[PDB]
Amino acid sequence: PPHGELQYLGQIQHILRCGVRKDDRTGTGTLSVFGMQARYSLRDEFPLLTTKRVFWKGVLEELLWFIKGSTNAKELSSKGVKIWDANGSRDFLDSLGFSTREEGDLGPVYGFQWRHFGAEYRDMESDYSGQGVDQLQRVIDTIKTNPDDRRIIMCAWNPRDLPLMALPPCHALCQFYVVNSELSCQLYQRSGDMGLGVPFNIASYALLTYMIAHITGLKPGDFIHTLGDAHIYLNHIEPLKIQLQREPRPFPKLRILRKVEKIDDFKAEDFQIEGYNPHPTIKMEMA
Amino acid sequence: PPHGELQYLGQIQHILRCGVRKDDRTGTGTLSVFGMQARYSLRDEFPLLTTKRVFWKGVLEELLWFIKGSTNAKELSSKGVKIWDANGSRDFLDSLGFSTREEGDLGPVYGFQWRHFGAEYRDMESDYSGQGVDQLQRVIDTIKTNPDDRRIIMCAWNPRDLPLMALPPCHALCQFYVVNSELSCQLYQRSGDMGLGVPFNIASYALLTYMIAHITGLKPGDFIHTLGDAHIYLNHIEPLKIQLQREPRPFPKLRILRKVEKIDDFKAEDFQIEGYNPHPTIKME
Ligand SMILES: O=c1ccn([C@H]2C[C@H](O)[C@@H](COP(=O)(O)O)O2)c(=O)[nH]1
Ligand SMILES: O=c1ccn([C@H]2C[C@H](O)[C@@H](COP(=O)(O)O)O2)c(=O)[nH]1
Ligand SMILES: COc1ccc2[nH]cc(CN(C)C)c2c1
Repeated sequence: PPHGELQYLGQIQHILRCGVRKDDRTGTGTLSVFGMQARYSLRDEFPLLTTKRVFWKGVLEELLWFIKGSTNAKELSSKGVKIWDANGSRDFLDSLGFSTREEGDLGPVYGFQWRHFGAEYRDMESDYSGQGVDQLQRVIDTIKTNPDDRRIIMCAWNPRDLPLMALPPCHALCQFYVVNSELSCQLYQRSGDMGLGVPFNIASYALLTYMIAHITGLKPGDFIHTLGDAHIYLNHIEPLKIQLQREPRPFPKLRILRKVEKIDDFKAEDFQIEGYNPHPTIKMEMA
Repeated sequence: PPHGELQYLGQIQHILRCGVRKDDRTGTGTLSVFGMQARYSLRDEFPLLTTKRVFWKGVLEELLWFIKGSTNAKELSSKGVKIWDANGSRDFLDSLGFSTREEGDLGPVYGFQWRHFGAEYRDMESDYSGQGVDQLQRVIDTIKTNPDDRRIIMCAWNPRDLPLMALPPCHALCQFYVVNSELSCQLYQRSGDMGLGVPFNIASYALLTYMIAHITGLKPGDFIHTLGDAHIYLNHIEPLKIQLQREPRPFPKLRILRKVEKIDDFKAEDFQIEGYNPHPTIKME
C-alpha cells in the first residue's frame, strides 16, 4: 500500500515534465499546471512530509491563531512564527494604500472569515463577538447533529472584503464529510507553491481535521487537496530535483494529549508529533 | 489514456465499485465517494455527453438566466425550463418560513452572487444596479488586463446569505486560468448527483468558458470538474449500469454565430450545437 507522500512527489514530477512557463507578479517565473488533486489518508498516520522537514511549530501556531479569529500578524509573531510578518509590515501595508493601518493588521483574513464571515471589519483590535457567521462552530455543530449533510463548508473567499486584505486567501474553501464515524476534509486551494507552501498547507488542514474529529468524537478519514494554479518557481527547480531523489520515511502520528470539549480550548502543548524523521531542509527563496 | 466522456463514465464506475452506502436528506440512500476530479478538453470539441442525451436548452437558458442576475424561477420557467420551479413554489417557500415572499423568488442564488455579491437582498424584482461586487465582469476584466493572475474566481457560496436562499448552491465556486491564449476553468461542486445533474453541470460551465473565451478573444482550453460528495442514488444504479454499456460518440462542436462584445449581449439564438448524436435518454427519479 504505497506511501502518501508519493502523491505530492508525483505532482512535482508532473509539473516539471508537463507544466508550462508562466510569468507572475515577482518576475521570477513559474512552471504551472491548472487543476490537480491528491488524497492523503489520516488513519493511524499524519501527513507531515518527510522528504523535507516541514515547519511543524508554524503549522500549529498559525492554526491556533486562525481559530482565535486573529488578524494580527504580531500576535502570531509573538509565538516564534514569522511567516505573516512581511505582509503586516509598515512598508507592505503602505504599498497597498493602507497608510492609516497599524503594523501587523492584515485585514479581514482567515481568522476573521472563519469566525465572523460577513461582519463589518474595522481593525484587528476590535470586538467582533456575535457578529457575522461563525463558520467553524457551525461546521462542528452540523457534524454532531447531521453528519450526512453535504453543506459542511467553511469559506475564506469573500469578494466584498478582498480589497481590505493584505493578501487574498489561497485557501478559498474547505468542505467536510462524514461516513462510518470517519471525518474527511477537502480543501480548494486556488494557488499552490509546490516547493514552500504546499507541504505546510497539507499539514495545516490535516491538523484541522484531527482537531474537529476529536471535538466531535470521530476518527480522522481522508484529507483531499485540490489545487487551482499549481506551480513551481524557477529558482526552486534545482532544490526540488534534489528532494525528488529522497525515499520518504513513514509518516508520523499525531497524539492529542488530553480530552478537549470546545475547539477554542486547544493549546500548542496538547499536541505531540511522534515518530517524525524527516530528511534535512533544503533552502528555497520566497518574496 | 482515458479522455472526454470516459472520465465521467470512469467516475460512475469508481463510485459503483468503491463508494460507500450513505443516507441523505431524502432517505432514498446513495453510494458516495468524497473528492473526485475530472478534466474535459474544450479544444475543437464541446463536452455535451453522448451516452445519454443532455437537456441542452435547459443548460443554455439557465446560464443566460444566471448571467442576467435573475433569481426569479418564473423568468426561467417562461423559457420552457422548469428545473427551478419546485424550489420557488408557494408551498416550498412556506416550508422555509418565507411566507411573505412572492412565488418564484429563490432568494440570493447564483444570479445575485455573480453580479451583486455582498449586496442587501430584498426581493427578486428589486433594482441592484451598482450594488455589491460584480464577480462575472471582474473575471472578464482581469482576463483581459492581467491573464497571469491566480485570483480569477467567482464565488456563489455566501454564508451570510445562505438562510435566505431556497437552496444552498452546489457550485460553490469556479476559477479561471490563462496560458498560451487558452482559457480554462475549474469548478468546485460540493455535491454531485452523477446520474441527473453532473452531465448538465459539466455542460453549464463548459458553455460559460466558451462565452468568456469569446468576449476575451481567447481559445477554450480545459474544463476541470472537482466534486465534494459525489454520489449515485440507489434507484439510479440499474439505469446507470445500462448507460455504461454504450459506446460514446464524438463530442459535438459549439459555434458562436456572431461577434459579441459584452457577456450581457449573448442570446440563445447566438449558439449552435453542431454534430450532436446522443444515444436515447434513460429515465431517472
Ligand atoms: O498559504 C499559502 C499562502 C500563499 N501561497 C503562495 C502561492 C503563490 O505562489 C503565492 C501567492 O500568489 P498569489 O496567488 O497571491 O498571486 O504564495 C501558498 O502556496 N500557501
Ligand atoms: O445543479 C445541480 C443542483 C443540485 N444537484 C444535487 C446534488 C444532490 O443530490 C442534491 C442536493 O442535495 P444537497 O447536496 O443540497 O444536500 O441535488 C446537482 O447535482 N446539480
Ligand atoms: C454588513 O454588510 C456586509 C459586510 C461584508 C459582507 N460580506 C458578505 C456579505 C453578504 N451580505 C450582504 C448578506 C456582507 C455584508
